[PDB]
Amino acid sequence: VQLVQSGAEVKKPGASVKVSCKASGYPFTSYGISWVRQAPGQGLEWMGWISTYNGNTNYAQKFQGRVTMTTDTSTTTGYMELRRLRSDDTAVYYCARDYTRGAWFGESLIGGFDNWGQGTLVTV
Amino acid sequence: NLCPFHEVFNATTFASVYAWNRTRISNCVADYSVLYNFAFFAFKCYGVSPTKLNDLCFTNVYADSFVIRGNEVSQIAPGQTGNIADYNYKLPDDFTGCVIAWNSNKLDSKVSGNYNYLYRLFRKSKLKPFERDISTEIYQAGNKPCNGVAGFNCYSPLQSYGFRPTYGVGHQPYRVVVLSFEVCG
Amino acid sequence: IVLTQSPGTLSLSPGERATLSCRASQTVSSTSLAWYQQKPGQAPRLLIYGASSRATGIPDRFSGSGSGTDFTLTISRLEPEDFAVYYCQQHDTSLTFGGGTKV
Amino acid sequence: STIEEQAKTFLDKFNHEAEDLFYQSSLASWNYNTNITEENVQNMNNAGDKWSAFLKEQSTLAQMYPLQEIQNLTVKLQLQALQQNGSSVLSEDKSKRLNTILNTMSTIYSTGKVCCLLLEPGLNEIMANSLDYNERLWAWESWRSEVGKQLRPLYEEYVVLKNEMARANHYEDYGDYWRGDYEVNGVDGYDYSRGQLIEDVEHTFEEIKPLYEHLHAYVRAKLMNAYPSYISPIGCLPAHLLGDMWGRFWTNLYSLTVPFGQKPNIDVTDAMVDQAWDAQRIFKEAEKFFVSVGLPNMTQGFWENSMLTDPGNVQKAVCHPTAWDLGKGDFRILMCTKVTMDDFLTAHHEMGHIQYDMAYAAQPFLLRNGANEGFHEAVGEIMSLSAATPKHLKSIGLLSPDFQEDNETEINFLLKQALTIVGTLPFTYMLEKWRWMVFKGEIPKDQWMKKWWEMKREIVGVVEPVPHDETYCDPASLFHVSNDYSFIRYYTRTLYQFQFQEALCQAAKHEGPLHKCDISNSTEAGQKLFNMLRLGKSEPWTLALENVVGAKNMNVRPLLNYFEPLFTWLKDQN
Ligand SMILES: *[C@@H]1O[C@H](CO[C@@H]2O[C@@H](C)[C@@H](O)[C@@H](O)[C@@H]2O)[C@@H](O[C@@H]2O[C@H](CO)[C@@H](O[C@@H]3O[C@H](CO[C@H]4O[C@H](CO)[C@@H](O)[C@H](O)[C@@H]4O)[C@@H](O)[C@H](O)[C@@H]3O)[C@H](O)[C@H]2NC(C)=O)[C@H](O)[C@H]1NC(C)=O
Ligand SMILES: *[C@@H]1O[C@H](CO)[C@@H](O)[C@H](O)[C@H]1NC(C)=O
Ligand SMILES: *[C@@H]1O[C@H](CO)[C@@H](O)[C@H](O)[C@H]1NC(C)=O
Ligand SMILES: *[C@@H]1O[C@H](CO)[C@@H](O)[C@H](O)[C@H]1NC(C)=O
Ligand SMILES: *[C@@H]1O[C@H](CO)[C@@H](O)[C@H](O)[C@H]1NC(C)=O
Ligand SMILES: *[C@@H]1O[C@H](CO)[C@@H](O)[C@H](O)[C@H]1NC(C)=O
Repeated sequence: VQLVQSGAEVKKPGASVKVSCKASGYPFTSYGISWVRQAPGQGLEWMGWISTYNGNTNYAQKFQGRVTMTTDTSTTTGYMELRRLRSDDTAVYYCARDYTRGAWFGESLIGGFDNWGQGTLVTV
Repeated sequence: NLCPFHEVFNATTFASVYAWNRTRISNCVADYSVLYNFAFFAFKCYGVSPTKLNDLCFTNVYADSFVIRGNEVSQIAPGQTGNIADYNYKLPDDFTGCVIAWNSNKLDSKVSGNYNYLYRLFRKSKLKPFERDISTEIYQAGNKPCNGVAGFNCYSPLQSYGFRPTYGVGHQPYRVVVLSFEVCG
Repeated sequence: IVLTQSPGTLSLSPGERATLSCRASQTVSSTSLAWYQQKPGQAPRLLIYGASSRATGIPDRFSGSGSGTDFTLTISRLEPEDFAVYYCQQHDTSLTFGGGTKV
Repeated sequence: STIEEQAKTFLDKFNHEAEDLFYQSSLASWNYNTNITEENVQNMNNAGDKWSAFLKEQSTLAQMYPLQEIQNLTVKLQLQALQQNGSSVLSEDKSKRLNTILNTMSTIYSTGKVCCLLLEPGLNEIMANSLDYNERLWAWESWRSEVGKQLRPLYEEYVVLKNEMARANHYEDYGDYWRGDYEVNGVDGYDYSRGQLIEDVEHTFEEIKPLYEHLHAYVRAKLMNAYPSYISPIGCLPAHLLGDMWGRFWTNLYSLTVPFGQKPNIDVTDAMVDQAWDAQRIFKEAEKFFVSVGLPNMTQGFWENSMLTDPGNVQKAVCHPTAWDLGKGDFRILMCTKVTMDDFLTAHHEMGHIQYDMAYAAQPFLLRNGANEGFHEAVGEIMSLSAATPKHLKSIGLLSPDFQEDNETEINFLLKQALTIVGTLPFTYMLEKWRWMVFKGEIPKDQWMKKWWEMKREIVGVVEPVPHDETYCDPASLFHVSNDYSFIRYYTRTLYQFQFQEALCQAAKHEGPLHKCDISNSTEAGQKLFNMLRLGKSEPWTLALENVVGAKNMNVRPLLNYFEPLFTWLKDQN
């Protein structure tokens, strides 16, 4: 399994950034996609989760209102967008294939984030 | 689209046996090969060989998930009787399906005792196949009403499991998934 | 739920045993916790899930367990390639990560 | 809608609620016994109180279901158990007073000292390993006059209070209360009156006595070599010279009484060390023994959660070889072993105990016990008899394959066991007979000691070295007396032990003398024993016994046969 993310971008304050994540090597609609941010010198901070089956989402309380997510099954690619970028939003944005929540029933699973992308650097 | 069987087996929480969770699998491709490649503690198929299921289509497939003791797993099989078979989870003599069970001692047990799993101990009449009640009404054994009070000759119908990591093999918790075949492999 | 890891800098020689701890402000299920390993310049990978279950492709050097508010990660023999930053997670409430520690 | 069903429902709720509370108490106790500290003793006491309070409440519900309108025996056996009031029949002051007396008596025993020396370690060492008449007498006398003397005033009042509650529970006295443990009334053809125990014990005692008379005479003749000026050739043995504090066992005399002392006995301690044995090897080999006769293996929990080795000086965990059953399949052992034959044999005893516990584990909570109080030790004892057999030791590989079993070795072996088996029977018999007469007031308080002294002289052939006044209470110096335990199970156990063995040796098609019997690799012998073990208390002991030995009662023949090769030898010595 592999996850391929877009390259680095530079944005001005108030702008939005949308980061893609192309997935392959597994059934797309059987697993959800999660996003994790890592600012320079910092640890891992969860942004949100989206199902590839029914489009259901779950967002962190620190990102609600700014972060939105979608999927495109026909291209087996996930997308995340963070709008109204702040100078504090400079970070590497990671895509991961989760086994933490079911894509169909929405119930918690016994697992973690198994496959990770290379990370997309966004400067602001 | 593949059937979400892993969302049944690899779920963080299972229901109690007195109130078992009936999960419906539908409009999906059912891959049963994964369930036949485990080292699981029990795998029992009645009328439906695990090497035949991948070539069959069903109107619906139902996965009943619950936690019971190892010594109670034998009561799941059709034609059996007992405290679970008669008062909690009754499976019909004419049963078509597979019973999958594994030891979950590492997940469903606690040192202080895991009391989140309840089973019914008393009832007025035994259950019919695939029926369940979740009533908490006081059980009367005596000849006089207690008006809901658990006093003399009245009992609380539910008893708790107290699962602990050091219980014996037959008393440790087992996660049981019963697959009833009424979805194409 | 808040996750705290310690020690922040577990700098040990190769060949020695290395242990990390993770503590929660609230109890979490053994069903819901995982450990990750991040090498410099690389994305993190899953090492352990379900408190103690080893992820596919992971060496048997890595083991762990835990319950309630006290979980640990153990490396039986530190290798040159194990000098990475480790994280603990939880998904009982929302989803969070610990601060992370460097070995 | 009737008592039958109402009693059934009551027991079902009791058993499941009792099941968990019992476990909590037993586990907390387990943890304490491996962690002697304040935190653990508190958790033990709390779980204990939870359990006791539960039982007290349940016993007041059981009273609503009269036994006489109940037809099923398996209901009455479980229900009757919960209908007993015990001490909760007495007034608040009498109940509190009885508990105060009970606790005081046990405290004095445990903290008793002479001067200072304690009973263990200290006085027991003097009594067990010292060939000095005067030193032995001092330790014996000081314990009686300094510690056991403080407990008569309490014993006298205790007996009265214990009789009041025995009366309340519909027994003639407390001795009658205890004898009730051997009552099997209600099953035609297998019934047994509790007052019948006296008749049967006397019957079997007199039939065994001839073996004891020759053993006694032999030992007397040999002890006179060490104590030529103290022991009379035609008299009773002085109690303090029997190698114990009370003269319960004669095992420590096997250094003076050794038939052929010119040769070494069988000892595989060195073999175990040379072959690099360890605690795991000791228990693993014992496990294989049981397997060879069709018995099941130990659980994974047994191997992981047990204490088979000494934790060291960091963890103050008491090591007292004990088989544990915490309930709910949780089988464990606390036993710190060393590489020696003594622990090799002990492992078989304790595991034999567990094998029994694993057999009746399928019974209802209140029936999860032995059919008889003497059955649990009877089973553990025979399991170790095969292990100690030279044939087993050669096959396992501890003795040379070319090892020869001489006739001199045979006699040495038989006597060593006779001093553990035969020389102990009279002791158990005399103590229970006396206590029964005490509870059933046949003996006035002022003649309690008069009768006690007379009984040892007449029954066991042992005499007190000194005179005692009415102010003494000799038997109160014994653990089982001051702590309110039954003792007769140390008599019935031994008789059952040999009855079972002989039946098993026949099943194994053993050829030759019974003491050479090894039921290893005998499925048939294993089947006979198991059938008795799995019953628990669901059946009369008079039926559980028959299933193996063909008798509806205890017997003596098997015991007399076991030591027959010694008996004839002894005759030629006397
Ligand atoms: C419940 O979840 C488990 C674990 O799932 C994995 O971990 C989670 C967190 C996610 O990352 C999942 O995507 C992972 O799959 C599933 O068990 C796994 O099932 C797969 C498919 O059958 C197994 O893959 C096979 O492994 C064979 C080799 O096995 C031997 O070697 C491995 C080590 O590599 C060892 O762990 C194993 O015990 C054997 O010694 C291989 O030959 C075969 O071709 C294939 O690759 C995988 O090994 C299983 N993992 C475990 C721990 O069992 C369950 O299937 C899932 N349940 C359901 C119903 O889906
Ligand atoms: C039982 O099933 C219901 C759906 O009918 C679900 O909402 C609930 O969470 C399940 N219970 C458990 C413990 O999974
Ligand atoms: C013994 O009990 C103490 C109680 O404070 C506990 O801290 C200690 O860890 C226990 N020892 C072991 C080996 O569990
Ligand atoms: C007593 O009840 C048991 C069920 O526990 C039953 O098997 C047995 O046959 C009953 N015996 C009688 C005489 O009713
Ligand atoms: C126990 O006490 C109750 C209440 O006094 C009494 O009715 C019952 O018969 C007693 N049972 C026994 C065995 O003494
Ligand atoms: C006990 O386990 C051993 C393997 O270690 C096996 O050979 C033996 O047959 C088992 N005995 C029983 C009764 O299961």
